[PDB]
Amino acid sequence: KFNGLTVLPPLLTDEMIAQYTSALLAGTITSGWTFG
Amino acid sequence: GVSVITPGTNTSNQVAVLYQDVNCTEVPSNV
Ligand SMILES: *[C@@H]1O[C@H](CO)[C@@H](O)[C@H](O)[C@H]1NC(C)=O
Ligand SMILES: *[C@@H]1O[C@H](CO)[C@@H](O)[C@H](O)[C@H]1NC(C)=O
Repeated sequence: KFNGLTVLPPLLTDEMIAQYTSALLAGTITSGWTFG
Repeated sequence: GVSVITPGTNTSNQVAVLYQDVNCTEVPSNV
């Protein structure tokens, strides 16, 4: 919104990153360190 | 800006085009 300056969006949305952290957190609550 | 998406010339010569943060009604099939 300026003169020759733009901002590109990130490839992962915030929804996708919250999905990733909930998968890590459900893996550890439920399997310990075995899933890694 | 304008970006060109290509599968590689060793696969095909078709191409897709991204007009970055432009509303797709003021560009000048699949839009
Ligand atoms: C590139 O071309 C060569 C020969 O034309 C072929 O062997 C190779 O698989 C091609 N690479 C891809 C990614 O298609
Ligand atoms: C592009 O313009 C039309 C016409 O006002 C509008 O309906 C549409 O929402 C605009 N594009 C985006 C991504 O908002």
